[PDB]
Amino acid sequence: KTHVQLSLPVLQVRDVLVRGFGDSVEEVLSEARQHLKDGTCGLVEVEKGVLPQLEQPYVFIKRSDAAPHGHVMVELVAELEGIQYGRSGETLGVLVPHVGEIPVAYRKVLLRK
Repeated sequence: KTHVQLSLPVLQVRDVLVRGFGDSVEEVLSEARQHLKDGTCGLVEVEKGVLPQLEQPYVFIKRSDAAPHGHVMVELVAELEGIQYGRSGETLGVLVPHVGEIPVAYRKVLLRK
């Protein structure tokens, strides 16, 4: 399927144990997509002081359209030293590995895969 319904655990930035997906734009997008498929991906909501506490390159989920079955359609955009790879809508949050942190909420998304 071109899209997959996912429910992403929303993590507090200070709980996150693995603060990024890797060392290059291509690796982080690769790893983000693998963790999304494997159900091992968390979401951190972006506010003042969040991104400097995580590791670049960043992987964002961004709104790709204006929401089937409660799931916002999203796509992945990476960022490294202020340059984004991808073009999409509003940021819903930054993706990180999930390694058993307790979430505060779930974010229902329809991921363009």
